[PDB]
Amino acid sequence: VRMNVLADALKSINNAEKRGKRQVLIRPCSKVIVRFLTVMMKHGYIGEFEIIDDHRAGKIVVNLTGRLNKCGVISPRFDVQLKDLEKWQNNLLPSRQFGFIVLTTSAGIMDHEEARRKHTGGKILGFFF
Amino acid sequence: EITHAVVIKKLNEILQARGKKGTDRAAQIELLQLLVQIASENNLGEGVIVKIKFNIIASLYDYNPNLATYMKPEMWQKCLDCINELMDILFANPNIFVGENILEESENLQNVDQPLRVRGCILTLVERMDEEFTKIMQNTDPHSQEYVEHLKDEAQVCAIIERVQRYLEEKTEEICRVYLRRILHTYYKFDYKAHQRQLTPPEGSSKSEQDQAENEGEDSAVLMERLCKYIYAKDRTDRIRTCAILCHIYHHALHSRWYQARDLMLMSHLQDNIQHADPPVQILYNRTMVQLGICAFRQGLTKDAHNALLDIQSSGRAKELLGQGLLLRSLQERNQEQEKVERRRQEPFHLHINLELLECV
Amino acid sequence: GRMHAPGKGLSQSALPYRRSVPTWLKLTSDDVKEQIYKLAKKGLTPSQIGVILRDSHGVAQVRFVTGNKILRILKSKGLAPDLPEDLYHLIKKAVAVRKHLERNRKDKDAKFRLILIESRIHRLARYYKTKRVLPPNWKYESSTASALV
Amino acid sequence: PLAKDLLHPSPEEEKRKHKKKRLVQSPNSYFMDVKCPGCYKITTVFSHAQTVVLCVGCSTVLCQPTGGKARLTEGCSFRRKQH
RNA sequence: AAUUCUUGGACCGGCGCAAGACGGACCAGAGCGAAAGCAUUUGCCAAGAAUGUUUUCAUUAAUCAAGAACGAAAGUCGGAGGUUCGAAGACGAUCAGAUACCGUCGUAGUUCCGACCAUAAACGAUGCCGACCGGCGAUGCGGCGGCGUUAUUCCCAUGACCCGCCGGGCAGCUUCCGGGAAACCAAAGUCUUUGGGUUCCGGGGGGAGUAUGGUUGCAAAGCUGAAACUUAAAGGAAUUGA
Repeated sequence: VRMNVLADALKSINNAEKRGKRQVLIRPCSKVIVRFLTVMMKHGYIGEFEIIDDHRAGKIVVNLTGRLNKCGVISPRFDVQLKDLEKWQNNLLPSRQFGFIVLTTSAGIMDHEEARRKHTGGKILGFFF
Repeated sequence: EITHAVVIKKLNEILQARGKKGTDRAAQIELLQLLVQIASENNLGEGVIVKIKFNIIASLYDYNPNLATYMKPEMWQKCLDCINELMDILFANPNIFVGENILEESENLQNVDQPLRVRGCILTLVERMDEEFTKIMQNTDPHSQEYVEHLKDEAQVCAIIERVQRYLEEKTEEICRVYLRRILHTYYKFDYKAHQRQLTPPEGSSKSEQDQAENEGEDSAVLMERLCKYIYAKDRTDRIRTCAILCHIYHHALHSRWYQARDLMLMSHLQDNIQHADPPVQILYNRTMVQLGICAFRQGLTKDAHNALLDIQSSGRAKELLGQGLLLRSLQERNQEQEKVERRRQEPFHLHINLELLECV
Repeated sequence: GRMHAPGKGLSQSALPYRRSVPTWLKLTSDDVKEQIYKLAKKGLTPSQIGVILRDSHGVAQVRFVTGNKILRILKSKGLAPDLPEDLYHLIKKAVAVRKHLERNRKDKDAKFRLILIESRIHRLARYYKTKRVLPPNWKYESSTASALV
Repeated sequence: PLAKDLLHPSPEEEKRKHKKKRLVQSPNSYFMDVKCPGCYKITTVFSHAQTVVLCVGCSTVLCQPTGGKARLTEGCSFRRKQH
């Protein structure tokens, strides 16, 4: 069955980006996917996207810019304490220059650099570089 | 065989395979026939056959999957019999028998919405039968004897729209539908039917009570037409007073005086109204308007006939009386017209009408 | 895919976007509720009632015309059956299979299909027990299953 | 092809696609006013009926249920209705 | 070739009768089934996937220690049956030898009913559930739209073809999707740019599926299952030779 919805959504973007498609329709829309994609947009890896309401779980059409090497998920949602965010961002990300670990904290869904600044640990969602 | 509990639950699983694709169609009437012939007890065979008897003759119109085709001489015959066994049991037991409480069973059909329009389900069989017969006449070679062999059934159809006419336990006000179906089998009837029972000099030839009961049906129009005039002009719908009065006008013609008839034509104002009406009535108008001048011709008025029968014969479409004519323009609509074509025997003759526009002029 | 089969059928109803009621429909909320009562009184399950309504009368959903769902309407007026009409049909099916299997003891396929049906009864029965629409005593056992209609 | 508007597909694409796999799913069925020639009245019938719909007081059978769409009786004017 | 059968008429032709097996060709890279498996006609009994749906319930779901149902063939016990074929047997040939291949007979068995057995190269040597990622032409079942041909002559309406579309299914051809040691694979892809969920299970070759205990069985045997000792290789795909 469909256990993880964010996992499906990020595999769909990743497959479409490799194949060189210009936009992709990720199906089962959720608050966690939208809040993930806003962060991904604010750093400028995706374009503007449009979420499509049928009276169910919505759909999303993401306009893709060819500047996304990988967007992955970590399952299960491990409880990243603040000091251990180094060893996570060490072994997940390409270099210390670019790439982001997005993790769901007390405040909201935000990347490792913001969570480090705000002084908050939380549960890991995924990574994008 | 038991307490009407094994005949209301075997009449609730053989009128359940009705219409379905694995219908059988033919040997379903047999299982509706083998719930009356193995029904040989009171209220289990000799009381409540009525509810079965509605769905034994309703099972005979469904034998034909199409509604553009006609019942075969075999099927047509047995359904003129089974409509009469209905009337053998609904005459000599004056009451309602798809409800209206008497004791308990097997009547009392209240739980079923209205035990009144399932009761009014006899007028809609004799109305369905009245229309079913017209197809028997529309599909025969009219210059063949097989037309006459079928018109011998017209003494048997006129009988049941009379046997289920006298029956006044309607449930005037709501009976007028069977009145129009009756007058429709009297409006085109001739002199020697309507005259030569009045014209046999009323002395010791026709002055006994039931010897003067063949004298009922000359002016049945007087009684039943006004009832389809001033109850229906009080009531909801329109159709059964527009049609009712033109049958009256056409029957105050060809065996009665002009002055009596022409008044009715101008009373109802169908000279400048029958424009938004439906074609099935819009021809009955043309049929009437043609007979007007034909009977004006009969008495002597040989220029009153002329100036009335101009706009009909003027056209190449002088078949607004009869079976329609020639060339194409939407074939699917011309199949909606072969189901309109009025019956052969009723038709005003055309070599007789052209011989009143070159004999009046 | 299917619970007790290798099939992957994609074939169900697809409701329209618009939850609104159509203009042509002259039946009101209470008129539909009055007919829902009469159909159920005659002896008919919420599945059949919804079918008979939208075939003959023209009622896409009772939920859109009225406020509530068909069983929810029935069990307010108090016409609803005691055990649900899906667990009823599974039990009646298990009775018909088991009766056929009583005479045909060499039917090894009927034996296997009885295990799948009775497994599906057990599976659905406990869902209803947690939601508390069955008394926690409730036990489907084949000997006293034929008596449950 | 890389560039396809998945937001604005032309309506021949959506009518082609399976009813569940359109951009927003919608039923392939409809309602239609069907009347037999004899009576005056129009009764609502669902496209994929699956019951034998009768004209009032058992006048005659109106539609026959099949695998997909229902066979309407020969000699019946049907007007599919829209909202 | 011989063993064997036959003037007590074999083999061959004809007409009958009885028995017990099996369902040819049609029969396909077709269908159904959880797998093993399943084919003459008709009837009865219960089940089932797929399609169709503007019906219903509303998270009831996915995979699974324990426990449980079915499980080709051979094998075992009791009953009925024994036409064909046929382990062991008995001979006839072949050969240096032949306890074999070839031949003539032929017992258990091969078939049915009721009880055990539980393994097969039980194979796609490829767990099940879910998502995404190319193209093309067929094929089986269901639905939908469409020139026209044809059967009911009376054609509405049904079947048989014809041209597309949608959903499941057995497959096919094609390609720098991509993967791989290669062979090859739209999955064996989406993997150092490594995490969707979950059960079983492998750790150089032998000893060894062996000993020992325990457990199931009437028995054969099944399931669980080591160690001492021995050894530098055994092996998988592909290339050039012979």
